This record gives sequence, C-alpha cells and structure tokens, in this order.
Amino acid sequence: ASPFRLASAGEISEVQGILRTAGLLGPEKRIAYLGVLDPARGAGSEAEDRRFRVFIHDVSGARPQEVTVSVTNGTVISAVELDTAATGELPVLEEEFEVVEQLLATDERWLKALAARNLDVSKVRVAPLSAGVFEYAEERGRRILRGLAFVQDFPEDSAWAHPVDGLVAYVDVVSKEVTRVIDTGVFPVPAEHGNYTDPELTGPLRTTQKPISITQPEGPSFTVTGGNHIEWEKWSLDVGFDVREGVVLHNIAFRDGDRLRPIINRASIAEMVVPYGDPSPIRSWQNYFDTGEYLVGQYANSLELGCDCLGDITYLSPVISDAFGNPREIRNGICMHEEDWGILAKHSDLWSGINYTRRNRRMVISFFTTIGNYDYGFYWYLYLDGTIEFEAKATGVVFTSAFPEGGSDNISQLAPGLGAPFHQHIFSARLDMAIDGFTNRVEEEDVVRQTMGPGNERGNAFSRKRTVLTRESEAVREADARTGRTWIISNPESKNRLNEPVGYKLHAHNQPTLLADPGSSIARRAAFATKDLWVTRYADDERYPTGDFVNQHSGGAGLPSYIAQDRDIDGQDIVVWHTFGLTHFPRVEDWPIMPVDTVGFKLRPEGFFDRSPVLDVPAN
Amino acid sequence: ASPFRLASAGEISEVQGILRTAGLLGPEKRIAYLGVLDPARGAGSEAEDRRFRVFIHDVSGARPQEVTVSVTNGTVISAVELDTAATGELPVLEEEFEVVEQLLATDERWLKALAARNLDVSKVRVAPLSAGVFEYAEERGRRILRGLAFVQDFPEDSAWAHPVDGLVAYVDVVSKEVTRVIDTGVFPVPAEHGNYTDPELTGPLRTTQKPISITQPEGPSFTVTGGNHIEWEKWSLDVGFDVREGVVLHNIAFRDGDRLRPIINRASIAEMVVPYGDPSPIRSWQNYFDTGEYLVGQYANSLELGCDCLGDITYLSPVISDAFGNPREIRNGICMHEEDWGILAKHSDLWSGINYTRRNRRMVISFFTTIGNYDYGFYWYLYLDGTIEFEAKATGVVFTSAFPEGGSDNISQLAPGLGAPFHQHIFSARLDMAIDGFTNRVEEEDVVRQTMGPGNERGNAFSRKRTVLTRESEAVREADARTGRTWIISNPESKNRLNEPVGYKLHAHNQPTLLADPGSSIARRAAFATKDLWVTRYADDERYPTGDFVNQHSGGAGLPSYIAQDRDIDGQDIVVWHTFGLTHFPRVEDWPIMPVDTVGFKLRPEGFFDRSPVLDVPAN
Ligand code: R9A
Ligand code: R9A
Ligand SMILES: [Cu+2]
Ligand SMILES: [Cu+2]
Ligand code: NA
Ligand code: NA
Repeated sequence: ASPFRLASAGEISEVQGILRTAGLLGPEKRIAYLGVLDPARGAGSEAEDRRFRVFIHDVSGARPQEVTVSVTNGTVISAVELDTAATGELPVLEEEFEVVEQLLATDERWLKALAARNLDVSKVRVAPLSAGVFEYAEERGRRILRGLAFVQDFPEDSAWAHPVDGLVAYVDVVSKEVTRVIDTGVFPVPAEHGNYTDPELTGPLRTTQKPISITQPEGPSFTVTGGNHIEWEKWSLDVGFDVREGVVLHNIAFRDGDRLRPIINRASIAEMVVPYGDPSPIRSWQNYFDTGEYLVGQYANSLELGCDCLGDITYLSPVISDAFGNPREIRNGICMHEEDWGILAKHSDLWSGINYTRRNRRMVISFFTTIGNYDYGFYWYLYLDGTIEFEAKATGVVFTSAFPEGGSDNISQLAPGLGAPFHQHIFSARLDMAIDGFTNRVEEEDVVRQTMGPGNERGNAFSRKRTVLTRESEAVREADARTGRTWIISNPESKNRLNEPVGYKLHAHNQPTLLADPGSSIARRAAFATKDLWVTRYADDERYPTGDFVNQHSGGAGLPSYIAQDRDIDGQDIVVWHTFGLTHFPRVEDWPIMPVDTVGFKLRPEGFFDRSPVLDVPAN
Repeated sequence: ASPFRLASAGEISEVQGILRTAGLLGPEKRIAYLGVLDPARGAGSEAEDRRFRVFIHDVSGARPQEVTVSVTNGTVISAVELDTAATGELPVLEEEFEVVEQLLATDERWLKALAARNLDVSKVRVAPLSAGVFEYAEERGRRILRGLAFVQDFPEDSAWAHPVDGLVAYVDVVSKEVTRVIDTGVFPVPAEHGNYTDPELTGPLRTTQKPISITQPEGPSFTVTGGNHIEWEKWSLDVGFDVREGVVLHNIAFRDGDRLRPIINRASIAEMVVPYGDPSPIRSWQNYFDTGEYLVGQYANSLELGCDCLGDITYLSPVISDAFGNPREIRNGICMHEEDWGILAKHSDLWSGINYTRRNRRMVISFFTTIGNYDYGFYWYLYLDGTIEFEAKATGVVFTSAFPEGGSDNISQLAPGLGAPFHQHIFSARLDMAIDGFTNRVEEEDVVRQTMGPGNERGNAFSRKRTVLTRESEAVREADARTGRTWIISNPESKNRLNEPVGYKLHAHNQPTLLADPGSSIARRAAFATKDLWVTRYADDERYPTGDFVNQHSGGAGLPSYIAQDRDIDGQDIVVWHTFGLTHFPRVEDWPIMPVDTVGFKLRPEGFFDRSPVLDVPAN
C-alpha cells in the first residue's frame, strides 16, 4: 500500500487508457517520457493519489504536450502544449536512433563523402547524437540529431575502432530531412580491429583464476516488503526507479533505539553530462546529457547472476512505458545485496587486556546502463556505521576520432591512427535532505590554520570554522581541498545528548568541475557543473539542475534560475545538489574496452548519534 | 634462496651470536632496532650477503651504537658510537613503557597531584609518550618520556574514558628519575565508562546479521614460494617485513607477455606522524611518530581467521628480535588473500550485438598494529588492470582530554566532560620507482583550461600540461585538486608501441597536509608532512623522511637535507615520497571506539601497456 511503490505494468497500461480516453494518445502520438510523481509534502494523512507525468511527442509535427494523469482516479489532471523552441525539445526517442543512419544512406552529399573515403555505405554505422544549441538558426524548434560515422567491417565488428573523421551530418528526425552534411577533409580511417572477444587480440585466456564463492546460507540480512521497501541493519528506505534518473532512493532513515530518524527524503542522480574538449568542428558540439537527453533508466541492462552481481542477490524488475504507452519490464534491472566491508572497529588494549574486533558490511543498490559506446554503473551504499555513499563506475568503449598527424593538445592516441578526444563525465546528485526531519540548514566547514604566538606558543594549534548558508544567493559553493572543505547538513531544532545540532557531513572527492570556457554553450546549458555544491529551498517543480527539457535547450532553466529566488534555507526544507565528475584523458589501457574508473561522494554522521551506532554489532 | 626472503629465527639468533662474540652485546645492552638490509644495487651477480642493521642501547648510561653485521659471513661490518644529543635518541623500548607509571607512583609531586583529585594511585595508568624537542635544555642527550594519566576503575575498564587533565610528568627512563611534574589545575575526570563490551552500553546485541561465507573451493589463485615470493595474475613481488616500517613490498613487477616488467623496486610507509592541535601545555608537545619513534612492525597484531581477515587467507609470521637479540615470531602477523572487486569492464554494443562483462579482483597484503589507544591497518592492493593502491584504516580509541567549560576551538566533546583534541594522522609512502627499470623521471600533470577564441570558437577545448622535475631542488611539490594535478613516473628510454614513454600516474586524495605553524618544532621534525610530493635521487642511506633517529631529534636530517644535494632526477634512479593523511576533528560517533576511517593513494598505468592488460581475463 506504499505510495512510494514502484510503478506496475497495470498502472502504465492505465495511464495509456486514460490518455486514450481523453483524446491525447492517438496513433500519431508517442510517449517520450513517463514516470510516477512523488507524493506531495504532508500527503501521508490523505489517501493515495498515484499521479504520473507524461511527455507526449507527435510524429506528424504537431506540438508536444506535458500531461499529468491521476491513475487512481482515472483522470487527466492537466495537459499543456509545449513550445519547444522556448522550453526545449522532448528527450530523444529510442525509435529515432536508427533514423539518422537510414536517412543518410540515400543522401547524395553523404554518399559523396563516403565514396571519397572508399567506404561501403552498407558498412557505415551512424551514431544518433544529441545536437545541443549552437549557431544554426534553422534548428530552433526542430528535433535535430547529429550523426558521426564509424565503419563496421562485419556484423560482429566493433565499429568504434574505425571512426570516420572529418565528416558530420545534421538530420531533422520529424520531417525526415538531412539539413547539413559537413566534410572538412578525409582522414585515414583507423584500420586495426578492437574486437575484445577475438582470440587473435586477447591471446589465450587465463587459466589462473580460481573460483571465489560468495554465499549466504541463511539468506540475506535485509528484507523486502511492498515490492521495494528495504529494511537492513537499522536502515529503512524505498527503492524507486524512474526512466530518466534511474534508481532513486526515497525515505532513507535509520532506527536509533525506538525512533525511526529520517536522514534523506530523496536521493538521485538528477543529471549527468559528458562534455568533449576537442575543438574540431566535427566534435566541438558534442555534449551528452545521458540522464536529461537520453534517459538512463530506459537503457538499464538486465543484470546476470554471478556475472554482473555476485553473491546472494535480490533483484527488482522495474516497469517502464514503451513509445505507445505499453508496459515493458526491465528484467533484473536493479541489484540488491549486502557485502562484507572489512574491519569496522578494532582495538587491543594494553591496560584492560580486552581485544576487540568487529566486521563492517554495506547494503548495495545498483543498476547499469548503456548509452551508445558508454556503460555506467550507479551504486548506492549504506554502511553499518550510518555512512551513505554513491559511486559511479564508468566503462564501455571510448568515443574515438582520428589521431591527427603531428599530434593533438585535445586528443590522445590509442592505437595507430586512432584518437580519443578528451572529455569529462559530470554528475549532479540531488539530495533532498531530511536530517531528523525537514527543518535543515547547511554549513561550509573549513580547516583553520593558526599562527604561532600568544595562546599558541608552540605553533601547533589548528581549528575549523563553519559558515551557515542562510539564503540561496550565498549557497553556490566551490571545493577547497587544501583547507579540507566539507559541508554539514544539520537540523537546528534537533539536538544530540551533548546539546549540539544533529548533522551529516558531505565529503566530496574534489575532482575538477566543468572545464569549458564560461561563455560557451555548454557552460550555460550545464551551469550546475561549474560549481561543486548548490543549496536550494525545496519546490515540487525543481527536479533537475538542467530543467525538465534539456534536449536542444539553451540556458534559462535549472539551478541558476532556481537560486535567483533567493529563498531562506536557514532551517527550512532544503535540497543539496552536488556536482562531481571524472576528467578523462584516455590512455592506451582504455582501448579496446575500458577498465572501470570511479567517482562519487559520501555523507557521514556528524553528531547525529549520541555515541557510535555500531556498539551492538556482534562478534564473529 | 632469495636475498629478499624474510628474516628467519636462525638469522636473528646468529646476529645475537655475532654481536656477543664481538663484545657488543653484554648484559647491559638492549636491541632497540634490528632489521635486514636490502641488497645493494647490482648485487644479483654476486653471491648473497645477508646484512643486518642494529641499534644497541645501554641501560647503564653508556653511548648507544649503530652496528651492521654480515650474518652470512659471521662478521661485524661496522660499529659506531652514537652521540644522541646530535643525531637523535634510539626508538622507544617496549620495556620502557611500564617505567613511567612505576616511577611516578612513588614521586611526591605526582602523589600530591593525584591526591588533589582524589584519585587512588593504584588506579592511575600512565601513558608513556614520546617527548619530542621543546624548551627543556636538560633533556638534550637524555632519554625522556612524558606521562599523561588516565583512571582505570577496575582491571577491565577502558582508561581512555577517564583522562586526568591539567597534569603531565616528564621522566628520565635511564637514570630512572622524574624530571618535572606540571600541574596547571584540576579538571573534572570524566565519569561515564567507555566499555564497548559492557551490555549496559551496547544494549542487546543484534541478531539480524545473517552469515556471509567467502570460500575458494580450489584454493587461492596466488602462489607463495621461498617463504614470501608472491605470484598472482601476472604480478610478481616479495613481501618483506621490518620492525620499523612493517610490511614492505619489494620487486613489484608485471608479466606482460613473455617479459617481466619492473614497476616499483621498494614500497613502504617510511613514516607516520600524529600531530595534536590542542594548545594546552598538557598536550601541546604531543606528536607521535608511530613508525619512527615506536616501530609499528613491533606491535603488529596476530590476526585471527574469519575475524580480522575473511576468506581463504594465507598468513606470514614474521620474526623480529626482542630486546636481548632472541627471535620472537609474530604469528599470523601478515594477511594475504585475493578478493572479488566488482565489475572490471562491461559493454553491451548495439551494432555488434555483443554483450561483454568481466569481473575484477585484487590481491590484498595487510597487517594491523596497535600503538597505545591507536590501531591502524596497512593494506596494499594489486589489481588485475595494473593498478597499485595503498590504504590505511584508522580505528582504536580516540586520545582524550577534559572538555573545557565554555567549549574549545581545538577539542571536540564526546561525552559529558570528555574531550578529544584535534589531530592529524599523516603518512609518508616511500616509492623507490623502477618503471621498466631504474631510468625514471617524474612529471607534474595539470589540467589546462582554454579561452574561447581563435582555434576554440565554441569555448569547449581543454588540455593538459606536463612539467618534468629535472633536479631535486624543483621536486618538492604541492597538491592542486582544482586543476586535477597528478604526477607521472615514466621511463624516457622505454617506449610503448605508440612511441610514448611508458609510465604510471600517481593519484593522490589531496587531503590537507601538516597544519602546524611553519616555525613550530613539529613543522621542522616532520618537514616531509608539509608538502604532498618529494622526489629524490636514490641513495642507500636515505631510508626515512625523518632520518634514522627520530626520537627527541630536532630538524637537520631527512628529506630537506637530502634534496639540498640538488641531484639529477631526469632519467635516473629515483624515489618518490608521497605525504597523505587524515585531519581528525573527533565526532561523538567515534566514541567509545572509533569506526574505521581511511586514507591512501594509488598509481595507475599510463601508457605502460600497449592496450588493456585484461583482455585475456575469462568470462564468468
Ligand atoms: C550519446 N552517444 C555518444 C551515443 C553514441 C552512439 C549511440 C547512441 O545512442 C544511444 C543508444 C542506446 C543504448 C543502446 C540501445 C538500447 C537497447 C535497445 C536495443 C537495440 C538497439 C539497437 C540495435 C539492436 C537492439 N537490440 Ru537487437 N539490435 C540490433 C541492432 C541495433 N535488434 C533490435 C531490433 C531488430 C533486430 C535486432 C537484432 C537482431 C539480431 C541480433 C540482435 N538484435 N536484440 C533483439 C532481440 C534480443 C536481443 C537483442 C540484442 C542484444 C544485444 C544487442 C542488441 N540486440 C535490442 C535492444 C548514443
Ligand atoms: C603513542 N601513544 C599515544 C601511546 C599511548 C599509550 C601507550 C603507548 O605505548 C605504546 C604501547 C604499544 C602497544 C601495546 C602493547 C604492545 C604489546 C605488548 C604486550 C603488553 C603490553 C602492556 C601490557 C600487557 C601486554 N601483554 Ru598482557 N599486558 C598486561 C598489561 C600491560 N601481560 C604482560 C606482561 C605481564 C603480564 C601480562 C598479562 C597478565 C594478564 C592478562 C594479560 N596480560 N598478556 C600476557 C599473555 C598473553 C596475552 C596477553 C595480553 C593480551 C592482550 C593484552 C594484554 N596482554 C602482552 C603484550 C603509546
Ligand atoms: Cu571517459
Ligand atoms: Cu584520529
Ligand atoms: Na529537504
Ligand atoms: Na628508483
């Protein structure tokens, strides 16, 4: 009966039914996004109203609509026609992916370009890539994808080994017209294959790995009820799933004695962007908002046992809508398991004679998605000691180009003639905080060095300072690793036994933020990515740091517009938005398939508890 | 037959025998340090000469000696009398620990101080703490320990809950005299117990944790030969152990096809210091060089199976000397196991139809040591993909004080009246590099932002720059997290298939370095801790960043003196010294026993290999 339960197949077909009955889902309509809305604040008292939000595209060229449906009541709550030139195009549709290659294959300009390179059109794959917003005035209000070409020598060949540089095309996927074909000159198409299952390249497979077996003879220590409610080692939460954000955690709380204490109301990765740093006009427009433009949840992998997820795994199989409003299950799309995490606490005391050791564990909730060449794992971790962590695991195949004769300041060489343009992968975690409830505030904490002198005659003292962020105008913050900067979210009305406000401290990795010039299109479209930490006052319509419609949408929406309201955040219902990412200068070791690299953040209790919360963990 | 084999009990008793025969180890002599020396450069050609270095203390007050013995040849190579006022006192002896409490228990000043606080002397434990170098001229050339008092209410009580603030004593442990007793005034001795095995404090232990079983039905994938030579998944190394440094890795190399390629010649934690940031005269002298002053290897725990180390564990049991030169085994003092490390690489390709997933693993080599209240785990990790990592796990019981009425800028409150002074734990990793051999150099790599303009019209380009550190005077470097600063160690004479020098990139955590005023005693004694990265030219006598004798030793030795030589490091046999640490403002959650916190660093291949080194890893 939980209002935070996953969407069921039945609910999706019912949204379809309601939209049809209302005249909003005829044969020319396509669902570009569909997801359940979270309950309103204070809704617990009233009965359930399961509401769904839908973006409806029209293949005949009519204006799309944003629609909210009550599936409980069988009604349309609201429907509004969108002006996409103003507020943004709808997310890329799965069905549009094939269209770029298909249209290009009979375009005379494209064919001339392929013929100049002696490339068989039947062997040329075209990546359907988001277009962004640049200088092409004809694209405003049109659904455009840009195409970069890669040669596939045979059906099982990795096309990424054979980029066709110097060539890019722009296509209108609604009118089905090729708008531009740009050919800046021929580059050699790299010839070596990148087939990482071919014995010629791998050599003989290792026979040296002996089995590791991880089992739980009594089953897992967590329970799942109501489909998605998890209880594990004092933690309580609901695991949601949304086609845009992927796995979303709701109602993260910790049972401290007899009281269920909220910590985070909602945690998600609300955006991720991959800006490229190659100034070639073939790629200088490239910025993939995997979450906002493509919808990472839609491409979640079905995860195989003993392969993607090892141990005693409990799976969830979230349901999403296809383009027509029919439910589609992502079988085994979410993994849940607990795992050992080494030593938790240890002391061998000389005076008491007591030797004490306890083991740590973490609950893991994850999914893996594939967006073209990229594959990303999204992992949430809950630890015995109250720590909450996120980790992103980046792998897949690097996006390639030619490697220029004479080298490049913006591209690395992977193989003979084969380049990998420099890029970043930058995430935004949206943390709707509820430290002991909704009345929260954020302080920035810096280490403070002290001068040798009176009060500090030996020059050993050091301290720290905390600055409360009182209003949104003061809440756009940068990292300072040198001063050990962190941010504490506390509840000023909830004190621990030592009369101090309870809190959690956010520890960032302090990786570089968005590198692009601040006057670039990407600095405006991904403004969030220019600063490490933002704090807003909660509002129901402030969901994504880039706004609701990212595809081909200029600046104007998202975090910079939210904070202009300059609202009170000092003891209020607030949301922390943390930017973190990887800056990738690809190495030869990343080719032909990339070993995982990671980035993330964590939050640790900071006077939240009255003493260690793991004193009751048993030995051995 | 390996010259890198662990010291045997037989070798230690033979050093004892040689020293005795030579007249250097009579009844008043005590061994304060004993360890095997590494083979000289180019020694492989010649037959083994196992040499041991020994620091010999004299309990009658005679000058100590530094002695080198050839155990192979049964000879004393060299013996030199030390002037400790100049070059430093010998490491603290285990036998001196009890002496501080014992002497103080019949000192009238100490007894007066305890009586003023109504404390039974039989219940007062005294910590034997390193003294450092301050303003007390009488201490120069004398072996001093300082004592801080903690009340133990009964034999099994945790004394750390009951610090006796406002009181400190200084003791000469050779002449066995109390030099000073300082009483700045009474503070309340905190009364709450910190007994983390007492059911009153823990409450009922959890019954919710179900077993996790980790087994290897065919045994481990690594082999051990010659006692300490490890071969695992293309890696090759020797696991050494030294009473000062603890676990030391030698000859880390990777088998790439048919060639065994060196990476690191020697890896160790060559120092660790814990500076305290409380300006109270009771603690303002407190800086524990756990490695240099106490010898972390000497206090390595015997690690219990399924408790400290989980899985299919192979143990080593290193042998050290006691104070008289008799061998003592640390049973199960080193853990070795491999463990699963999630996904290694993954891609689901739309064009080829090939779905590919591979699992990662790491080899773990660790030990755990206890120094008073502190317990530290030292972990070395080798990954399938060529990554090398170190991690330190800090736990134990926090060092306590009174919490002042009216608060403190330098102490946090843990419990009523109970304080925890702010401090850091700072490590120095000494990495004697051998990237494809000994001809190495280091570059500092920064991300480079680019301005929108000609050549970069869209303002998206970014790049990087590398600066070769050519001489030691230019090789003292600081972190810059904002610019993504790393350091690459390469071999300029060994190129990969793309004609680029092979390399490894060091990724630091960029935590704060030493906070103390640069004119303090600790900034001089722990000068290494003020900068993130140092590079020296290799020399056999440059072992520790603080020199050979740290105890009561001023500046004058260590890294600052080594780099003054301004030697060539551009394509030479070099050593990287990386400073990294934790800055600890204790939280209520750290009490009464601290959950593990971590810090470390890693090195990843950077064009070392000609493509991914894990293409030959099998499925499932
Ligand atoms: C942003 N960037 C840089 C980017 C760069 C490049 C691309 C891009 O776009 C985003 C892509 C989203 C993630 C990536 C796409 C998201 C998933 C959508 C999906 C699918 C898609 C595309 C396919 C395909 C598929 N299949 Ru498949 N197959 C073949 C050829 C092309 N298939 C589909 C339709 C018709 C025929 C087939 C077919 C025929 C024989 C063998 C395999 N297939 N298929 C069918 C049945 C069972 C299993 C499969 C299967 C299994 C693995 C791979 C392909 N197919 C399943 C699901 C973005
Ligand atoms: C730098 N800082 C901040 C610092 C702060 C505070 C202290 C300090 O100093 C560094 C300490 C080094 C690590 C810390 C010290 C390094 C280890 C040296 C060791 C031992 C040491 C001190 C003991 C003791 C010991 N024992 Ru234990 N015992 C009792 C009382 C005090 N013992 C030793 C001698 C005589 C009698 C006993 C005895 C009697 C009954 C029960 C237990 N003991 N002992 C004996 C046999 C078997 C097992 C034990 C045993 C097991 C656990 C704890 C104690 N004993 C074993 C090893 C440094
Ligand atoms: Cu990347
Ligand atoms: Cu600490
Ligand atoms: Na909130
Ligand atoms: Na070297």
